[PDB]
Amino acid sequence: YLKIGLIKKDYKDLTLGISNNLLSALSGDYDGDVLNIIPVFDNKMKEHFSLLSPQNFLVDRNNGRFNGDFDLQKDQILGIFILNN
Amino acid sequence: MEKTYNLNDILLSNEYEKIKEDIKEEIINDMASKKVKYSNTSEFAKNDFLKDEFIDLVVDGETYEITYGNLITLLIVARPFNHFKVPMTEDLLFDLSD
Amino acid sequence: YSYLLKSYLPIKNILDKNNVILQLMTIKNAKFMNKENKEVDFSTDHLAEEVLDMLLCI
Amino acid sequence: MDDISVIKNEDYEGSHRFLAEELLMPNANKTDGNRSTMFCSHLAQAVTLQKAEPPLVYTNFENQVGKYSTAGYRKANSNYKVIEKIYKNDYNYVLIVQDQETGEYTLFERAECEFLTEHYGFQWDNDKIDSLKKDDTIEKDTVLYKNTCYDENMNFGYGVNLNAAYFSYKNETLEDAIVISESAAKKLGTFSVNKVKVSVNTNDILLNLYGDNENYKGFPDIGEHIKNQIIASRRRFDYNTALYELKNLNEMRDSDTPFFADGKIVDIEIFSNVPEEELKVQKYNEQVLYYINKQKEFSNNVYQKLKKIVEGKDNNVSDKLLHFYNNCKMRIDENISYTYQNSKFSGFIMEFTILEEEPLNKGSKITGRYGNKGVISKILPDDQMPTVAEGRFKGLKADICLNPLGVFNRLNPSQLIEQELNWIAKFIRKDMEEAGSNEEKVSILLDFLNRVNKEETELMEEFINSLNKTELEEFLNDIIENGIPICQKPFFGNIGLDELWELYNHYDHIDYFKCEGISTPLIIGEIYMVRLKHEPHSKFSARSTSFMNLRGLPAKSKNFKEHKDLYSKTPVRIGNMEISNLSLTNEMGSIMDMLNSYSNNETNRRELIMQLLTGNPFDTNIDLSDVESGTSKILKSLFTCLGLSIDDV
Repeated sequence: YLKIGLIKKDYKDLTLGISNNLLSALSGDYDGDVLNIIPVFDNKMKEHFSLLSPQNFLVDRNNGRFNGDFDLQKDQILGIFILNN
Repeated sequence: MEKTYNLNDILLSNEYEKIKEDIKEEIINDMASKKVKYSNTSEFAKNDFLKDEFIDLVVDGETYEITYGNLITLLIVARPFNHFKVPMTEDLLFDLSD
Repeated sequence: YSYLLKSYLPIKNILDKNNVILQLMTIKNAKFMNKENKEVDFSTDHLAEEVLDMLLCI
Repeated sequence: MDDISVIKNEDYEGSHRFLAEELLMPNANKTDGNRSTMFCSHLAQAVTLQKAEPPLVYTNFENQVGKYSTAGYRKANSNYKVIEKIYKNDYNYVLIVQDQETGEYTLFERAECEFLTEHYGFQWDNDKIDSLKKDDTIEKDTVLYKNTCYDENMNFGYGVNLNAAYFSYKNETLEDAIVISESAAKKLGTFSVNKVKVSVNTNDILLNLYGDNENYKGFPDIGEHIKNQIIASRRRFDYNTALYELKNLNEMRDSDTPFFADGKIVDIEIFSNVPEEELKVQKYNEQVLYYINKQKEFSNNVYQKLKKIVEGKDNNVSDKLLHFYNNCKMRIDENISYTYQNSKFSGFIMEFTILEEEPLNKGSKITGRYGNKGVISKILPDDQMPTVAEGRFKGLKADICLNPLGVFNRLNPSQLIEQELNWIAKFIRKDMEEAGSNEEKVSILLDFLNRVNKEETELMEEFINSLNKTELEEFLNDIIENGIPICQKPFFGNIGLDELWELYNHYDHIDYFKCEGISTPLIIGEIYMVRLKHEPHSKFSARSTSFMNLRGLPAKSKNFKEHKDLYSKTPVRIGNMEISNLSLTNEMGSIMDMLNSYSNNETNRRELIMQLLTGNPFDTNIDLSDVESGTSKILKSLFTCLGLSIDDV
């Protein structure tokens, strides 16, 4: 359950700009495969489907701990490692 | 780099965001200015970056020696204490290198 | 009517020659009785003026 | 097992008979099988490039592939003499020729573009056939028209050569993504051709989308370009609605049917079953009458001019020429009737060929020759990219930047090899430029080549010795600026790790480039890049409300194929697994409301559309009815016919 924050200003550009940390939860990569978008209109439906928001998936349901799928990807890991070590 | 930083004071102050950004800008500009040298041997070359330099951090009245990049990462990871106005607790600390 | 035909000029070649819808509407005069069972009579020229002005006011 | 024991390495020595597609891949010895399979698929997924260049690092088997593929060039196998030239359009004409040896008569047609399927096609270089006039001579081997993939000397290149670097650009290269400069984006542009048919009947009339008050044109002329992305629009004409709807025929109305396409017209063909006199009456279809008369005049010309050739008993006419003459004679013959899909059509049918140049966009896929697939993440200004500011190579910028994380894990070392060889080639070219003696230049070049591929060194020695001094100077200069060709055959003759070790230890001066603002000294070098067919326009779809099926449930329509719609408007399916995943939210009522309002129930759909159309735009709260869904009705009827009825306990 995601939120639109920007409308792209170019008619030629037709690509959903998704955050990198979202890749692991989707179990997907930038191979060009198409993702499906279903807009949610009703406010009650918004509060009901908010359980699929990234915040609710931050807590890994197996261990009750932080989900590593929403943590840093390997490139971000390289950056942070260079910075701190 | 100011050699000493007070963690809880930066976290509670309303100047926390600009301090984080200033540290970030200093680190990235210094990295852009310098060039990395590879010895390709057991010995390691003398590469001096702003991230590698050590600093002293005052947390709950105790001094911990950490790197500058460790400091900026710790400030990023310590957003809850600026949001809730609660002092940083020493048990909520770890090895930022690992 | 000429100013109106200038706007309808493209369709005049085929469609208007078979039937002028504007003139067909203008010429149609049917019996008119009010709900109070009272009939009315009016000249075709006044109706034609108002029909032209209605088609122009669009 | 021991079956593989039959494979003898000695038998396949100096042999490339086992390689097929892989022949176009340099250093195929070093790439893994998976990346090679990806390359074989990419060769099919490749698109024609307007600025195609021969590969800097090549296998020399590429020109053979270009020659034996017959779809790009045309060769007049025998010696011919141009009998005549007749013009259908300024972009399309026809050449009637005669074999000087056999005496048979044959035909050659020209056009600006060729269409393969869907929106895929390419432009032509018709300069050789356009130079030909009446009574000219065509030789036994002559390229009458060629694709952009082939250059002037028939060298074949399926992609461009781009300066690349392995770099992490603001995490925009995560997984596998490419950031490319605008200047490099210009070189990665392709053609898009579409054959769109608009059918007009006596009921519908065209709209004056193109032109002024004096000139009525419903569709662009041959040379004109498309405006507002609409080839034409048609209105159904009925005498009851004619008084108000037919007025203002120049502007669009909600009742009109529009047809979408973008580019430049290059050929229009109109097939009319209407009597020509009625078209002469109609002003709105005057342009159709003009093009109809143009086609009829072209056919009259071909009849008048080729009757003697076709009907001469002591003459031989090719079957193509005979069929062409017969078709034109049928078109000029009286009582001719055209059928589409085995059905006599009312009115006429217009077929447009539209050609445009589509450039590189975000989401478009470009790959190398070693299975290195990539999706263009950002197209950035060429200044806002790694620039080197140390040494002789100052001012050089990276055309593309690739992900460096898992280059080893992908088991494709040939990428790095090609980059390294073009990188050292840069230094060789600079050393050549600094020298003022031509002999010194050829000495440096032969040294580097002998270090890489010895056979190319011998061939270049022969080629240089055969050249005139002015031709040798041109050769040297263009090599200095454009680049040096290096040959790395796929399996035998490639440069291994030890050869690169020798090359790196000999040229002691060569070292990593230090770039502005970047701490890590990196290497930039030219590698080959090809463009894949998959693109953001390929699978884009956006449906709000579209045609409903006979069962009252949403379903796809052929409108996008007929160019009646701009985007697909194709409905997504919510799978059973998707329902299971959505069931994580225990609000089954909201999921059922979603499915009912979007698909199953008509009343809920109408209510949703009305709430969104009128009310508060920023706060949308809907109340839905509990009327049974149409899917439930279909289920009830089917089970009733079975003899069973589901009833709640």
